[PDB]
Amino acid sequence: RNYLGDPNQPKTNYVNLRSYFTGGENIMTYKKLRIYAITPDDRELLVLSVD
Amino acid sequence: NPSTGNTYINGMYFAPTQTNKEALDYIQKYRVEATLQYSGFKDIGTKDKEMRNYLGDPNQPKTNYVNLRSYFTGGENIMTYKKLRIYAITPDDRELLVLSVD
Amino acid sequence: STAVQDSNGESWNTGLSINKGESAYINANVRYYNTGTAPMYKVTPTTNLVLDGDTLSTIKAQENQIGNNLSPGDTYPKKGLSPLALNTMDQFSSRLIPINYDQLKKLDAGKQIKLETTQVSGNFGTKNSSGQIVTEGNSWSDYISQIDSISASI
Amino acid sequence: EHASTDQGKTVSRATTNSKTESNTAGVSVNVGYQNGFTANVTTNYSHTTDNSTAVQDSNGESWNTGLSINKGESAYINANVRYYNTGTAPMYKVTPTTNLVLDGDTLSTIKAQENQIGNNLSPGDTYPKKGLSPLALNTMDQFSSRLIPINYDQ
Amino acid sequence: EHASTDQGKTVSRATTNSKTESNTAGVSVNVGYQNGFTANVTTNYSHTTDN
Amino acid sequence: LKKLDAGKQIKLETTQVSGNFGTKNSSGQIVTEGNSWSDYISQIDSISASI
Repeated sequence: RNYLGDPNQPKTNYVNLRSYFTGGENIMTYKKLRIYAITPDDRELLVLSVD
Repeated sequence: NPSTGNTYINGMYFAPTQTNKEALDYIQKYRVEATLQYSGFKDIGTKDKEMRNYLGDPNQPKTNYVNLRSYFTGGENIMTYKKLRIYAITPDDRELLVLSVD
Repeated sequence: STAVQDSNGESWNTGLSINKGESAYINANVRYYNTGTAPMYKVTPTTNLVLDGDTLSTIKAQENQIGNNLSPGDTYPKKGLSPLALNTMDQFSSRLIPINYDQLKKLDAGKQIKLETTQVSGNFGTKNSSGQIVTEGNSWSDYISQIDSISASI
Repeated sequence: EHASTDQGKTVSRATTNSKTESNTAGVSVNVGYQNGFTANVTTNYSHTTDNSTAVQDSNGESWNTGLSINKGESAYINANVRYYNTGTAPMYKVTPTTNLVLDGDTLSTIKAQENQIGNNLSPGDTYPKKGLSPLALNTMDQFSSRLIPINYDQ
Repeated sequence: EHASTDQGKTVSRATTNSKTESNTAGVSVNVGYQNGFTANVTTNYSHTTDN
Repeated sequence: LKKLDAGKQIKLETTQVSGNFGTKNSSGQIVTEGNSWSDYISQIDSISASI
């Protein structure tokens, strides 16, 4: 998606958390969050950590 | 119903999980026995599934959805907290009880 | 009296239109094979697309879907390639294959579309007054009926 | 048919600032009897000034469903057909012409196109062969690019 | 011909909060006769505030 | 289209090629029309070894 929703900004990686395998439940702020980036080699790296 | 807090049923979603993608694709044609408002507990038919977005969220995937408003009621409402039975029918015409309410 | 009112709002609309005559387009990935004794040149099959008992379409292959060579035991596209797309209905490959609203509802209920080849067109190779192979005008359909009438199939 | 489903959502906010200025003037005349005859005349005048302010916050939502209908082409028809041969000789490149009749009205006469031609048809055989599904006759023009329409009354 | 049939349904909700401040000031002059000649002068001022 | 902007690539595969070869007619002229290579692909590939 466009960065921040600004139509002038370029398109960039966007992790739509509303499309993941929640049960419709909300994702909590200021709690433990982990986002792994998976390479075409199926090697995954921790690119964002919240606790 | 804002007049009296009865909460009739319109349909039933079945959630997409990380493990049931194959078993849900396998099932078509649910069969339902429900409790209608003015009639009693009865068989109300066997329609195919519907595959709507989960909960109506456009971001969620499409999943099995039993549209109870399309079954063989007489336009009567389906009652909550009463006897409800939903059978999943396999392509072998083998049916299994997948949801029970009483 | 005197009053001055200052307002500002904002709205959000989402729409969705649906055609009940052509609610979806279908695309079949197919593959030909030859289990006979002779090759077929310019392979042009005709196929039914069936949902329940309803034949949705019968489509004779167009230029995009014709296989030039097909030897006995071979396959077009060859083994190791991907299937070819059969996604147009008219003679010039300019119109897609439509389905209804009810047929689309049957497709997401889990029902499968079946492909049935009803006939195949193709040419054989002869020699003209020179040592040259010619396949144009040498239709196999001129001999299918005659071969099948005096033979036994094993 | 063409079916629509629109839904909207509005949010507004208005602020008013008023200011009124009123003046009054009156005369009251009293005559009476109270241990003797009395009389009064009152003359009053007043001035009021008020300042108001209001803030209104609104939000609504809407739901629209539509349905458009063409009365000239209200539906398309698709006939599943099958040929047969009860003669003594085969026919090659079978191209039939068929009427489609509702009451006494012939809706269309369609000569088969490339999609609907049978290559071989021997005596006692059938195209498509026995065990296959019927073929779809669902186009009207020469290049299989136009569907077969009917009216609203049909 | 092309024939249409649209039907809609709206639901709205508005909330207003007002606040007024009024001031008044007047003079009333009275002259009369009641077992003799009389006279009065009244001077009033008021302040209202409503929400 | 959603797969294309997720970074997935479209692959091209040539499944066959049509083309003509040049002969000489009753004159010294080269003619290529009607001289299809597909008439010889199947026959060449059946009696040969590919290196």
